[PDB]
Amino acid sequence: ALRPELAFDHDHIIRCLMLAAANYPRLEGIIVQINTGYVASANVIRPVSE
Amino acid sequence: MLQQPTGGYTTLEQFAFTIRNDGTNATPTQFLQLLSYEATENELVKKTIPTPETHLPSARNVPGNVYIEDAITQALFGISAQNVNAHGYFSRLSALALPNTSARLGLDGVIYNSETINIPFYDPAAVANFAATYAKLGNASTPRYRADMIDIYAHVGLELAGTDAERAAGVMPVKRAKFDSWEGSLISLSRDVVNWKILAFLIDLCSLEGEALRAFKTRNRDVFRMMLFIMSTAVAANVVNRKVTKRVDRVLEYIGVNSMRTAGRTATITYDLSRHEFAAKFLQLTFTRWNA
Amino acid sequence: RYHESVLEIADIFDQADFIQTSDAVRQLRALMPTLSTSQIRHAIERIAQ
Repeated sequence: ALRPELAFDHDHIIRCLMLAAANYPRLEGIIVQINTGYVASANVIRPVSE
Repeated sequence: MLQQPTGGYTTLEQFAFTIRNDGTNATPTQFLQLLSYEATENELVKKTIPTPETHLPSARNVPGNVYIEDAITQALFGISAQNVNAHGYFSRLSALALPNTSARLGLDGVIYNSETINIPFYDPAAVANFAATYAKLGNASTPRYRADMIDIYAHVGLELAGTDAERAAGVMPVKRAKFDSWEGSLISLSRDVVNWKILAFLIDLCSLEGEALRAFKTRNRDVFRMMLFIMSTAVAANVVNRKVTKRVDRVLEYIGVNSMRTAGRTATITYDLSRHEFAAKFLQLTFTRWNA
Repeated sequence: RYHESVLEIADIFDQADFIQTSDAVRQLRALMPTLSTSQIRHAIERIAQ
């Protein structure tokens, strides 16, 4: 079933992530935040009080 | 009435089949010359075609003039054809199969119930021969009579890509077709084929016998190959472009393998399941006749 | 006795895959004043703005 949008350009995206990784210090944190939110959403681990 | 030529109606220049090649007129054979194949690890063996059912749709009376040629060509080659399996048209085709019918097949490909003298029509014996088989297109959808939609395509590939040695052997490697191409080449080709007066082709395929039928099969092999080519693009799993030296080469993987794809795509026409049933049935009849 | 002139990479390489631009970028660059790295950063920050 056709989705009328551009194809995800694997190559261009990886090149740009490289460029950003080499130039944009905030990048690491950004990606980490995604992952963090995911863990938080998976509800796998919570701190008990005792 | 048009008398059928000893070579068949396709000998007449009125019924000549042609396809634009990047917009200029050309015989189908010289389009098929542009085709090239890269074989893959998979193989197509051709299973014997089950013999078509003896049963015919009831020769029920219906109001109006059925446009059978456009129905078949649209079902096979048209963009998003609809109601391909609607019974009525075919009941009328079966009425053409009758020994002394009042129905006539116009060269327009319209079926007239009245004997309208103003409109030229094919010889009734010949159309009786043609309808006697092709009305079976009418029971494409009935579960008892559905044709294999998968294995039949081996034959398609064999009759398209297959080298004479492979066609003798009955097996060929599964192939990836390609040709230097213009934008929308597959759609434009399909448009060029959907306009064909194929009733002359099938009528000659049925009515002709012996040496005449054989000479017809050699003279027309490329036509049948263009039809098979349009169908194969409709069923090919994947179709793409390849930029090479400022020339796009269209690539269809794979010939002879029905993917049972139904979702429409830009590159080619597409068969809904009803279209798949129809094409499979059509291929069953047409190959049963072609291989005899 | 010579003739300085731009020669596009495309006239040399036969492989189109690795040639994205043409002489036009060189000409447009010739229009630009030579830029200190901070001026380059300023341009980029401006376009970003």
